[PDB]
Amino acid sequence: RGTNVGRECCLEYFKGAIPLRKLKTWYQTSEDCSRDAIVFVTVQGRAICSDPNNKRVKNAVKYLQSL
Amino acid sequence: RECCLEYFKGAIPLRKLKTWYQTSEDCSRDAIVFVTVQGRAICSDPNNKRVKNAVKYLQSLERS
Repeated sequence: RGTNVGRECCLEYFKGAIPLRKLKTWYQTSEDCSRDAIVFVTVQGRAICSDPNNKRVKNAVKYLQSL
Repeated sequence: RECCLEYFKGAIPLRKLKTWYQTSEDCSRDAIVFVTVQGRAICSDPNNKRVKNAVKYLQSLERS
């Protein structure tokens, strides 16, 4: 509701190859967080903080959206 | 490398929930993170009974 209550922010980005087959969904974190971030959630329930400006991140979002 | 700034307070209707995950590294607060149908995340108290019930709903929805 525009507040920190219940807010998740990405302190730092995951570095490394996005495991494309393991991705289940994604969301974009609050615009009020310091970092702009896309969080991927894997099928096994891992979370991956990612930079929305990155080519490979944008490709992984497009993939998920295509399904 | 994600942080829950503070746990959510209040009810989240089950129909608004899409999925969940839990991280346990420092600053996570070991929070249960609910991803809503509207595409937001609500990080929540893992010891709260309502939070537990929502995760149980989501798990049961998956496996049927």
